[PDB]
Amino acid sequence: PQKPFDKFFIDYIGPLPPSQGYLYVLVVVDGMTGFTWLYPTKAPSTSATVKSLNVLTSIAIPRVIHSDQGAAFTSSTFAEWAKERGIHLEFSTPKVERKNSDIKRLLTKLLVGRPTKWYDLLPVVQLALNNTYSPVLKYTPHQLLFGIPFANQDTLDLTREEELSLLQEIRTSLYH
Amino acid sequence: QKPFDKFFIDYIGPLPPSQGYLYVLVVVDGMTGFTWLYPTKAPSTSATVKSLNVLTSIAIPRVIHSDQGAAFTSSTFAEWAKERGIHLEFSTSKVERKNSDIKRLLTKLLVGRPTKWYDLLPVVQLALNNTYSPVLKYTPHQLLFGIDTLDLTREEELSLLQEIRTSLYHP
Repeated sequence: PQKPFDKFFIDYIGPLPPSQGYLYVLVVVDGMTGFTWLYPTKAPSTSATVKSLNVLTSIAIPRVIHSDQGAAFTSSTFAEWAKERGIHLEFSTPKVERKNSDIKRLLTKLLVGRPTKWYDLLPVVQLALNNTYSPVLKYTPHQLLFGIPFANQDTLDLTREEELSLLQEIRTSLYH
Repeated sequence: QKPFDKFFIDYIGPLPPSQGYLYVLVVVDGMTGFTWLYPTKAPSTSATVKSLNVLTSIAIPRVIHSDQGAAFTSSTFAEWAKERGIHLEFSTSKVERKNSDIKRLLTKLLVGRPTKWYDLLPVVQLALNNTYSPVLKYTPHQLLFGIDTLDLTREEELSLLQEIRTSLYHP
């Protein structure tokens, strides 16, 4: 039966307006838990993908990485990286589905009136996604990954007005 | 005490350059002993903030503990911390000696690998967090994620495990 960190779904969102030089978000979604990692990058490149996944796979090495035919994932350099780590690459052909819809939508709404600030608020976006309940499942992505680290479970330890307000804004989009 | 209460941060390096990288930011969780490693090009406030933004996307730590390094005593880092709600404290305990031994072992591991330290960095982290330490009675990974993953076959990977195990278990 499927475990956390068994399978990753990866995608690039962007370009978004420049925000401290960043233009894209590498989205990583765990197959079993629904847990989302957001990595800001300057380009949707193999290079940025490898660096981000080297950080993530310092935790655990996935068996499978699934992605579309983006240039970052179909390169020989990305294929070589995966081969070295023993990871299989899966490519898409015509919980995880609705996860990526929600992120593009959340990041779009986040820009209104503060387009160059999405980079600063990205940690709060990830934090809200992983600590919000999904329709059919009984646990948050975070509960499922960490077993069922916060000093305050309501605010998720956020203290800054715009971040707390952001949490609220995201819960409203996810629950309504 | 819960995980993410207190982080201990520091830089190792400079190390022989590898595709531009020269430094490793070391973040150690006070309660679990879990270590996160991030390669950087400089021991800068900027690299530190980029790495910590990634980590604090998981949970916001109450306290970050560091030395007087330029990265950590800057006003930029003060502003970043105050905005996130994190108390910065600076050095002038079972938890303090554990973190010190992690740094010594890590330095030994990275310095001992002048041409490969960067490429092996994720393996350094995984092997360290998933090795039984007699001081913890668990692996750091178990203490973080809830109380085998080290089935690594490559020559450089077994060499890492062997060296960590020797350091921890030999009298």
